[PDB]
Amino acid sequence: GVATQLLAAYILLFDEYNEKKASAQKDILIKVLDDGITKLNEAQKSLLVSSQSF
Amino acid sequence: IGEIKTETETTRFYVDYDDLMLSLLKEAAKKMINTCNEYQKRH
Repeated sequence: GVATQLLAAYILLFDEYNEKKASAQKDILIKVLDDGITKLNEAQKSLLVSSQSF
Repeated sequence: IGEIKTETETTRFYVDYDDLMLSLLKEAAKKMINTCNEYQKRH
């Protein structure tokens, strides 16, 4: 839910090249992707342990 | 709860544009206000 709105904001605000919010945008993208990948990997491993439990 | 958390984190990352006049940020704040109003009205 957060990811899809952040990326839409990226497409909308950077249709063109604004140089001012260029540097902040890379930080935002790095932060959200480094969060989400960790989230997904932990969820998959938890689901695997839950599957093995039976 | 997670529905509110979504808009919360969304506005949190909308902070880091270093713009207090961003219409995206203002509108997301308007969204969160009405979200909190509808949650509190349920209680």
